[PDB]
Amino acid sequence: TTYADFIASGRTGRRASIHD
Amino acid sequence: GNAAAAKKGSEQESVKEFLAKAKEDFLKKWETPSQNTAQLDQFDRIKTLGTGSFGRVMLVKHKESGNHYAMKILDKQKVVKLKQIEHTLNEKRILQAVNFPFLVKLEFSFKDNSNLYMVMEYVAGGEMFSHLRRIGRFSEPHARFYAAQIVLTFEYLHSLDLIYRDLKPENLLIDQQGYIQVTDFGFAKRVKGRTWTLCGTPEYLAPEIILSKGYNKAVDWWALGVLIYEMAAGYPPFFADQPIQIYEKIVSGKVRFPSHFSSDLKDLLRNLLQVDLTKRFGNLKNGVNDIKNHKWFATTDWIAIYQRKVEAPFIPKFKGPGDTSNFDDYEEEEIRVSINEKCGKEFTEF
Ligand SMILES: *C(=O)CCCCCCCCCCCCC
Repeated sequence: TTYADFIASGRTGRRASIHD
Repeated sequence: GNAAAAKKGSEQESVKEFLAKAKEDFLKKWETPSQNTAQLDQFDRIKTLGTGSFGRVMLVKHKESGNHYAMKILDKQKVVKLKQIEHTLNEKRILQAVNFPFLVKLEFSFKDNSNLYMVMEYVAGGEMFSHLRRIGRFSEPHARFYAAQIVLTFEYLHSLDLIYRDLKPENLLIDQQGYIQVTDFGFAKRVKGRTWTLCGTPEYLAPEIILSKGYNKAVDWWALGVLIYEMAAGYPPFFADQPIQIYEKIVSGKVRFPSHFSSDLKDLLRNLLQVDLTKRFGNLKNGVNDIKNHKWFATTDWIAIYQRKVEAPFIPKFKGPGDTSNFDDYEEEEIRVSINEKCGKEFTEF
């Protein structure tokens, strides 16, 4: 399932803001 | 608000009057910003509530009053090295000038030899992010309640020529009344034309940011589409292990919806997650009214939301003043203040 794929991904924790 | 409740359109003159007065208030503070309204020794540092590349946020206690606050501490040398001077100056100038029920209030600001300090109202309920991940996903009425507050907040911010540029559950705090408090104005900017800075959070970036085209306030409306999707689904519309893979999904012009999403929700999201700028809701001739008049928001009393009269989906647990139960633990580090002034000229107006 998409949910399972998300939970198994490396981006379920707090996501840092980005800038160049 | 009764007038609005009776028929749609009879409040258009009243909303216009509200925002006009709001702009007058904002511009007075925008043109002559407050400076140096507190000092470090007036606070007791309790616990870190969040961290970043060039600073941290700490729960502090105001010694004289006993009131608790969230103090954002930024390392001036870090800011300069990461080329974030203007952004940081933007953040403080905007925060001291704004006033809206769904924005976290800046109470004090000051600087010393090493750091910049922004003292905010403490919102003990924690980030929406934490509650969302734990619960899994919000129901549509739950998500709608939060979405409505963002719509009104963006209507306010955009009217002042402000672009927010960092909408995500991590930046949304839940207060004691269960209502949203928007925090972190690090990428906020007052701009009338288009702008070009690549900034934000990968999952929430509009295609025109990614494609280096130049963009306007429509990116905040795209970000709202992402937020509503993530709240209702439990995962964002575009996710992967690496940012590169995420950007490719965003620009493809393709989104898949969970089967439990209502027809109304799917339609709104197609209109918000629209790659074509001349078709994206919030960016058309009627602007924010296309969103507020959408079928998904049919049950939403917009004035009641603003007045905070609507019953919240949930009230966070509160263990009294100074409780940090709704926030995760972070590594604590001593705040060091140098005997030499760092980057004085760069931050003169702070
Ligand atoms: C009721 O129908 C009378 C109309 C007056 C409405 C003014 C109340 C404040 C408007 C809140 C909307 C927020 C705009 C960002």
